[PDB]
Amino acid sequence: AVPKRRTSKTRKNKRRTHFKISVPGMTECPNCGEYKLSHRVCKNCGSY
Amino acid sequence: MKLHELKPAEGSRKERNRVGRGVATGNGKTSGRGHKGQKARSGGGVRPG
Amino acid sequence: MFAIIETGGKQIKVEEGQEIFVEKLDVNEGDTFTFDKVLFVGGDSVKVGAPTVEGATVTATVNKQGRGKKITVFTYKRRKNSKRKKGHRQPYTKLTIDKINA
Amino acid sequence: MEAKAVARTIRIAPRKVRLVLDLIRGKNAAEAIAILKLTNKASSPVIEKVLMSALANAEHNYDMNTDELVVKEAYANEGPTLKRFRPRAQGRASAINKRTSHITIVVSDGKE
Amino acid sequence: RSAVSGGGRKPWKQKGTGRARQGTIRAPQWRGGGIVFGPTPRSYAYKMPKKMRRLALRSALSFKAQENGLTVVDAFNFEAPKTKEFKNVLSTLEQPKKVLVVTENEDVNVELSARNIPGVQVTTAQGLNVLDITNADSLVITEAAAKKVEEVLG
Amino acid sequence: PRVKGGTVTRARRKKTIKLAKGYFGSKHTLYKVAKQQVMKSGQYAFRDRRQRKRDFRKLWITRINAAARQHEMSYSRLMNGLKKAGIDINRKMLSEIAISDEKAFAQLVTKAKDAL
Amino acid sequence: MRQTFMANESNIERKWYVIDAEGQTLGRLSSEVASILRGKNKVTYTPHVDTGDYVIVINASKIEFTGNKETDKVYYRHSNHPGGIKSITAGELRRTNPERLIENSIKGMLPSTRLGEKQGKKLFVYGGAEHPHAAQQPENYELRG
RNA sequence: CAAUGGUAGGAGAGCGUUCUAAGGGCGUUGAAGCAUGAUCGUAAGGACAUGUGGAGCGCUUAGAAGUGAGAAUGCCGGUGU
RNA sequence: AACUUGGGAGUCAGAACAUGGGUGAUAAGGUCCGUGUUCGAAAGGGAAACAGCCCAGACCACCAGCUAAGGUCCCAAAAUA
RNA sequence: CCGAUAGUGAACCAGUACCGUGAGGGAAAGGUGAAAAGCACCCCGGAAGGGGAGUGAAAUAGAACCUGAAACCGUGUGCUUACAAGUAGUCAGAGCCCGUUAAUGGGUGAUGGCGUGCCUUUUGUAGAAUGAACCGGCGAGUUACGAUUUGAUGCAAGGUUAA
Ligand SMILES: [Mg+2]
Ligand SMILES: [Mg+2]
Ligand SMILES: [Mg+2]
Ligand SMILES: [Mg+2]
Repeated sequence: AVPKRRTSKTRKNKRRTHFKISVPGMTECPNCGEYKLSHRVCKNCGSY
Repeated sequence: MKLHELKPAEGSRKERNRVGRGVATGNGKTSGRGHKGQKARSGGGVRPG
Repeated sequence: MFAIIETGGKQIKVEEGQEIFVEKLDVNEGDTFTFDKVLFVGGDSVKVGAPTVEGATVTATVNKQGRGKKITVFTYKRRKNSKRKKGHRQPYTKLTIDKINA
Repeated sequence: MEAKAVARTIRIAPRKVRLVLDLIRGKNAAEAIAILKLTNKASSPVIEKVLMSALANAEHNYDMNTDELVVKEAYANEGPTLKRFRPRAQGRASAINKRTSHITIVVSDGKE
Repeated sequence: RSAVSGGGRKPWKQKGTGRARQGTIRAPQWRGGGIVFGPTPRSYAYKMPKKMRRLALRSALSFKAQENGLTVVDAFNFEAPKTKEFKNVLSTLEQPKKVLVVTENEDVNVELSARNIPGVQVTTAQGLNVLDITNADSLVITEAAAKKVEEVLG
Repeated sequence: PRVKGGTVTRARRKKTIKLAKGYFGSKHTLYKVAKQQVMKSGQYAFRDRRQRKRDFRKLWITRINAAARQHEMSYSRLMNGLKKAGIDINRKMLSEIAISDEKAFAQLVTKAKDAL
Repeated sequence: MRQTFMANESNIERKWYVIDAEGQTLGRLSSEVASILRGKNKVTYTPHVDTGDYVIVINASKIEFTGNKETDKVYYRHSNHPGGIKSITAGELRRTNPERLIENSIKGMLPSTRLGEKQGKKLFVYGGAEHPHAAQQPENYELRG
């Protein structure tokens, strides 16, 4: 139950290929033109 | 003879044998003492006689 | 058209106008070296010499007598504390052919 | 041409800051700001401020107006780590490396 | 390993810990530990047979006479110490930058005069030594010192 | 006088790291493994400088054997025939004659077929 | 490193050859076909590039066998499962799926290198006089053995 | 003309590091270090050019040694997985 | 080549094959002797791979040539002699 | 004789942090510049930071401050790679980029041939025997006195001094 050997830099960088953050679901707000998250209330204006 | 060109008498001096410095010297690992036994230990050997 | 010559310990196929590399010779820069050991003159007129084709010589200008690139011989035997590093550089000659005979 | 802005010894481990910077690499200034302000991660407020400084730097020092700016390149690399310990079981102590980050952002007009 | 401060306690037990067995924090492999076989206070001087010491002074002096670097002057007669004057004596005698001046017995004024000329050492006829004759490219011996050096060394 | 081993280890290790230029992964940045791989490389090179001589020899054999059967005659008989005729041309050269000058190869094959 | 020609893909010309398997023993045809598609008959042979020709075998059901390996000469093959051994005799292949018989006898005569696979893919074995490759204009080849 | 695989091991010749004596030199018009390079010798290794660097350091001969590290579950310090 | 004298050693765990014997069970990759060889301290070719078997001792090149043991339909150089 | 892993344990408020009930044990830590000239103002920021301007020969000399290597972590990209069985090299070689300490040149490498790390210990180890995570530094036949032998050097029926 211990690592029998090192994980080389190649293996490391390989495993984390799919480890990333997604760009937010952002759309432009119709009253102010600033971006907002879709289905959420704009925090700059306060609309829909 | 000048002090900056001096030479020692031919064959009068010889560089001593440093032991335990690399394999290429021929006395590298065991320092010429074989592998094991008293001879291979520090302060080893046996009393004469 | 193409001649085959025997120099040093090997054979080379040659047509006038080419640069070649052979073992070291004893001639100097810019000189002319003529080979007398020709074994086959081919192309439009073929002459197959039994051992050698009698008469056909091959003359070439000499240039750039030099030393090959340094191959570094290294060998070791594991666990036996034994190794050897030597360096080597074969000498050679650059010859340019300028004429052929038949 | 290029405006610079750097934040040093930020108290966030560099593996964690780089996850957010892998989004604003090569995007426009407005879109980049909208990403940061809406990405719900810890490093995001601290980067939105390094970007802000660069952009201000651009306007105040080069007359490089912000409507045409793009994060030319933006990265983060390690900083002076702070070493601490956690009292674990059976008298043994394990180490905790509180890391840091040297955040860099450069925005360009794409021009010369 | 005996003269480094402290270091008397076995740093940890011999078996059980997973560490290498150690016996003192002042062993040679340890940072801050005892030195194995380094320098010790000693002298470096040796001796040679007496006759060989004499053939070496003569050989240096004979070498000097071969290279034409032996100027016998009659006397020196300096009455007060003045360095400009000894420098003059040497330049009018055309002596190289490095010269060894030999007086008969101690000549106080000749000595006080050549102490500062850079490249000149003053020696009595009995205090002649090989390292000094061999560095010097030229010699300047008083006739009385020259007869004394012939008597002593042969 | 003490002497500290600075600036002697650096160069020696660097001129092996540099000499391992282009090896996979960690074999081109660490001395302790770069040295082993360079040793092994030298050993392999020393063997291959011999192996090459025979690999190319059998390459010429295969080419000559292919060329001979276009004339309904096998390599063994071909070489035996040239030995009988007195012809001394290397396998290297015969391989090149076969590639370049078909007429000439045919002609010397006949001179060897007739040396039966 | 003086003057040995090396073939490269700018100068390799591969031709097509229909070999008929009627009345030919398996090994003595498969070995020759393997030599063909390996390219060992090209005077311009080169070990590290795929010189060599295409081969279409066409009858592939008129193969004859020496001795009585009609019932013997069972081929084995495993599915990497426990107890997953499956075997089949040569006659059953010769009547059912005879194309695989020859396509497996020849590929066993080539190396297992990548060149080996790309060379074995140059083989098209069909079990009946007609071949669907008339567009590649295949010249007939006669077995030298 | 002959010889040249080699371990315990014997013999010989050498390459390098610090310091000292002397001689002769180089250095803010840029020393030592550091980095790069496709250079030289049979090897230990030696130069050259270009960058960083901001003061010491080479060469010849000879002397002395805290003189050469890859392994000791080595010690200290950094950084990994 | 050999011997004599002197300076310096390492070695006192051997191994397998072939052959003559003991021991065991005309057992063992057993054990103890004798006599070669090899490995140890030996790379190279053959024996699929395989310290001890067969052939043969590597000073360093070469994209030259001849052979030993083993081989010549394909993998794989050579006889579908 | 040593130059900051050395030399005192201690170049620096060191027998001090610290540890132990106590005897006791016992560290780690020097270097901006010539001069503090130690960055007036402006800009983003709550601040830490930064970016200009200015000081200075130099500010990747800005106070954690001389030089600043390697492990290690990133950001670009020239060449490669998604049918392959790999002690990771060598040897043979196309294609594609580049151009030097100009020499029969540098980078990458489709595809073929050969090829089970190193040390220790052993009759024998790829060994699943042992040892090392990786980089760096430190880390082991020396000195005193006496004997013996060899080389060298005096001078020789004599040679040599010790305190
Ligand atoms: Mg507790
Ligand atoms: Mg192991
Ligand atoms: Mg394993
Ligand atoms: Mg371990």
